Amino acid sequence: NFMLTQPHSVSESPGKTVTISCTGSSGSIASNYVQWYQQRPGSSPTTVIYEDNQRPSGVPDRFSGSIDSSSNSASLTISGLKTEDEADYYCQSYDSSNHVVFGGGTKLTVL
Repeated sequence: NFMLTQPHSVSESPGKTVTISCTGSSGSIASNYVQWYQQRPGSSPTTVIYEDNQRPSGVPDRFSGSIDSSSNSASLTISGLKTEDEADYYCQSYDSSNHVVFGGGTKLTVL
């Protein structure tokens, strides 16, 4: 079996940071690359980070993905949060068979 576990819903006030933790149910989340996605209302999904190692040049650098082999979970650190964040987040991972995987997702609500 291979799946990810994240928060059902979370909120954060402006000025503060946003933390997205995605737990892997199977093996170390560091044995595979992890990607991040965001789903804005009425809009389509967009990749925020890639291979948890960096992000495409030109995309804002207010996001940061991190992988914890020890804790067997992933944790992204975001800076300068704003309503432009109010949206649904998505996590993805790869299995040994090099197969893309998806997580439950997370609803970020900004007030």
